[PDB]
Amino acid sequence: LAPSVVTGVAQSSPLTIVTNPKEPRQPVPASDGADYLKTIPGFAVIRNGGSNGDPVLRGMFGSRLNILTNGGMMLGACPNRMDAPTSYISPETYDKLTVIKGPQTVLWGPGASAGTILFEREPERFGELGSRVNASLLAGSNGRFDKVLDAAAGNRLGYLRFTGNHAQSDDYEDGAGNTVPSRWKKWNGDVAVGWTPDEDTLIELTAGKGDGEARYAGRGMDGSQFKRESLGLRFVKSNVSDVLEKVEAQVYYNYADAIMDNFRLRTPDPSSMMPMPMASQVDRRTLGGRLAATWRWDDFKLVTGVDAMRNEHRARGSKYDMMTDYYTDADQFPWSKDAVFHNYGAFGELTWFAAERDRLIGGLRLDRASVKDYRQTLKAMANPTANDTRADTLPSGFVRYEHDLADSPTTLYAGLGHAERFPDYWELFSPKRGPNGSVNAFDKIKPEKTTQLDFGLQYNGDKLQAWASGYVGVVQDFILFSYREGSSTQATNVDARIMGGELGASYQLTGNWKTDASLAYAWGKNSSDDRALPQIPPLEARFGLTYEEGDWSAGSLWRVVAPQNRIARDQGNVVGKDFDKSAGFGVFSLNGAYRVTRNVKLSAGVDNLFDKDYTEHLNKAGDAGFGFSANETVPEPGRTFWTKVDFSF
Ligand SMILES: [Ag+]
Ligand SMILES: [Ag+]
Ligand SMILES: [Ag+]
Repeated sequence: LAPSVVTGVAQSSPLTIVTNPKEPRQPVPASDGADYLKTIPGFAVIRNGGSNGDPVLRGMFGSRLNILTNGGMMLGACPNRMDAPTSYISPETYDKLTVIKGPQTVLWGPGASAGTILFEREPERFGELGSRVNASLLAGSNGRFDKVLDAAAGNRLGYLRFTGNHAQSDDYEDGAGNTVPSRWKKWNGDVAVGWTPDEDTLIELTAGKGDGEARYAGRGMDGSQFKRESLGLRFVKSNVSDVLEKVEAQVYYNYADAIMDNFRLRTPDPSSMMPMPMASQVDRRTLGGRLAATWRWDDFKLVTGVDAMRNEHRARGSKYDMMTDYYTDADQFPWSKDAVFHNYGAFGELTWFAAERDRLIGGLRLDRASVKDYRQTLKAMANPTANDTRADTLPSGFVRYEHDLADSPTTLYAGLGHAERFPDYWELFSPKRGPNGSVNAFDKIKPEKTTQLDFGLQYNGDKLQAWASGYVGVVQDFILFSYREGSSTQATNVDARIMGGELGASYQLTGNWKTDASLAYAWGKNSSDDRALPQIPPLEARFGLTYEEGDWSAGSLWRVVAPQNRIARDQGNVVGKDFDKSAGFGVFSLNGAYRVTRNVKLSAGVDNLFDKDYTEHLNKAGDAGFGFSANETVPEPGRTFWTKVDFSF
């Protein structure tokens, strides 16, 4: 009882955060997966415009994070990651978002250096014949309007479930009265049919579509289409044997189909190097499965399984004859395939419940990765590695020990983990140069190998609930983009050390008054060049205060961010580079929520009450074609008002 808005999420069990994405969140998320991570300490976000941020976890970017949707993986097709994996995820339409920090699981795919992230839906539990609806409407500054409907009907034997949404916002303004190019629009409709013959069985087919557009204050091109499309089939059988607790089988298909241009939103910058109307279409076809058995007997729990994943990428672009001024749009030429990846793996995880206060946990997986370059030419010139292939075999695993204190309600844990990761599409194809003496990046960029120590504690008290997690680790053959002036990238392997932590606490002062706080630090050194790693988000703290009283509640929130002076100029990732140290800043916010009926909640909020003008260290450099000076990064929104209503029947 007693509703409120989510300003931070605490680490509830060791290494693991779990939150329900359907709750409101204090700086309102732009209906995008990265934004539902801001409220989890350790996550920072590279802003591209109004939405579609690239999420960074403990300084770690890109495929270093496994983002899953119903156990399945979905990748975008932009060579500059305009349509990052989270670009396609509306959390509101899911039922559970869960994060495991570190390389401390092997059940959910390969090369999870930084952490894995699992957006899930749960299958309906229908006894009688019956229905449930639940839905939300939101309304904010700058045209921000969102609709979300999730409904289902069924009985003991089966169910049908529709979930969908539509969301949009106009260009927002920063704290200096500047309209930031940041229009965006999204929608999504997925259905799920489920068959449950007995309670020990469940089969479930699911399909869905989504589209979206989004203007990008970074970039220099905009996203006029981000088509997504998904199939899925999952099998779950409980209590086969007395030791065979459950079997899981799961297949997934995920197609992405993006269109970027410089004329469907914005006008071609006449002084740029794209003064001509231009577009480029791109798509990514991902197919994959997973099969896993959970054995429980005596004091142990073994979870063996295998998984596989294939994915394919193609592109095609417009042409402009500038003496007819004729424009042949990119849908007239044929798709050129340029890359196919494969991966198969096997994994197990064993947990020993020694005594009732000690847990030992171990896991390994073996992954066989491979990739073939299909580019017959380059940007035209010859591609010296056309139709070439490569592969590798990448063992990864971990151990974690967790002890429960005798008296206080405290858990301690320490864990050691190794994770190897094959280069992703962007590390291999998107850079214009490889390492020195290499022909291109594809030929020589080495798989990245991470070894890291995690530890921390949980205090699950009465009035005081605290947690902390730290990490120290090294990174062999870290993959690192280096920028030279058009402007050109080079990908290299370097060695790195990393160190950091997160901690937080929430104290229930009196029966009405609650306060909480959080701290997030990351740190990275490039050992190869003796210098700092780029794109590391500075130290930040969050303070919350909350009054609750029966049916209603009111909140305040302080975000305070230190400056980042550890930077590597003209180095970074496929998306962005460092150039200047960042300023610190404070942002303050208010919120309230009210339970009208058993079925209708209300909430509202002011974000950035004092209309602070600020930008974040990780945000992209703004485009010269809009009013952006050299290297000036895209600013965060100024003051924004939002109200939101939540139904459930
Ligand atoms: Ag693009
Ligand atoms: Ag051009
Ligand atoms: Ag362009």
